[PDB]
Amino acid sequence: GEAPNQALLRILKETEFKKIKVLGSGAFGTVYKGLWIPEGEKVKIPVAIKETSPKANKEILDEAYVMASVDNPHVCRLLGICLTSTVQLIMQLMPFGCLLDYVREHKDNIGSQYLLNWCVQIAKGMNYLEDRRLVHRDLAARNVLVKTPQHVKITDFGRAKLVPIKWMALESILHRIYTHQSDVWSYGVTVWELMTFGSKPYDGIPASEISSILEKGERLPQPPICTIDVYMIMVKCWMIDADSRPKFRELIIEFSKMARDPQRYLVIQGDERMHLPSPTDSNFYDMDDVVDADEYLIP
Ligand SMILES: */C=C\C(=O)Nc1cccc(Nc2nc(Nc3ccc(N4CCN(C)CC4)cc3)nc3ccc(F)cc23)c1
Repeated sequence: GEAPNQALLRILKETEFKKIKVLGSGAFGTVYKGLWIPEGEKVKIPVAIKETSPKANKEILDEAYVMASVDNPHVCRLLGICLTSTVQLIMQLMPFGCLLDYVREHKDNIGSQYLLNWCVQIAKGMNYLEDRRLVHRDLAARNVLVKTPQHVKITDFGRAKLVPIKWMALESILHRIYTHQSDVWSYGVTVWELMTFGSKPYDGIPASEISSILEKGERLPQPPICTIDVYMIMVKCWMIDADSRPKFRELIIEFSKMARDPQRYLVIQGDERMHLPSPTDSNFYDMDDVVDADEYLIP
């Protein structure tokens, strides 16, 4: 019929890793920063540890099912699960948190190159999720994580298949339809979020009123930094006719083209001399034996 999913599900021992602090909590479950030390490998790998009704455990083993079945540079890396009283997912730690916060906090140091290259990196993320016939159904700036400033990854597959009203297509809102082309829409809102530096979309309109405002032809405005070239590309994602919207494959191409002359398509004051932390900086980075998950492959 179709192709067998021969992904592997690593079961880790609650002793093979240690929690360091908490990163955040607030949904009958918590995220720690920790370290995972494969028994006998002489490596230390930084992780995020996500963590008991009977429903709860089935819903998280489903997330894990899916993360287990992805490998892309722009899709959060799932390392394994640990079968404590509570099921917990061990994921590659993403140090700079999520992009939505990142752009608010560092607003005044983000250059057009950074914006355009995040835009590319998510088009790749999602073009891959499409390659894998996967529909995210909750792409937003909140659900992209920052490994380095130069490298972001998509996460929260709590909704992925094969509610956040202000992010979703028309046909989604009205007929519960979801496609890779429903996902292209949210890609467009997500990008508006970056261009506006973490502004809130439709800031003021209760989601009850959203659907009709769209039915009128009204959409999200043109970020000030945005040339018409970029804002045009936002807009094509927001056609009602979903086959007119662009393909992640074509979104990669178009942002990659702009990321050759970023100053020509995004206009930021003093865009010129804007630095963000970097892996070739001495600050960035005990710490003995530490490897990135993205360099720790099959045991
Ligand atoms: C924008 C939405 C949002 O807030 N996401 C979010 C908040 C807390 C925790 C997680 N999950 C998560 N976090 C991280 N890395 C992370 C979280 C928080 C912080 N800040 C920085 C400074 N102070 C100390 C407060 C904490 C930094 C870094 N990484 C991952 C990696 C994988 C994963 F599945 C979840 C994850 C999200």
